[PDB]
Amino acid sequence: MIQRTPKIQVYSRHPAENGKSNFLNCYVSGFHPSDIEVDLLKNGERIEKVEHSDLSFSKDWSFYLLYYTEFTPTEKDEYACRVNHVTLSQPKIVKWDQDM
Repeated sequence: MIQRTPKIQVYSRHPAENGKSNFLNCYVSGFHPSDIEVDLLKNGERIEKVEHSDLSFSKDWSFYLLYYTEFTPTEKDEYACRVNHVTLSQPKIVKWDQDM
């Protein structure tokens, strides 16, 4: 068996074809086993609607998740990723830095 803790990155992107659109992204990478729970949060509450969730693997024992959706941030709001995995004894919460 092998188990690997995911790396978690949270960041925002505008598609170059429509620069007015802003997306909040969470790249959850290099994890094993594949079983996992991943949420975006706004001021601590779960965002129910996330339009994209794209899973892949490299080696048979290494998975990658891109989880992202359109959003309209303000300076007041705090956004975060919340990840549960068997390698994590407590849910891991990674805050979005608004400059990223």
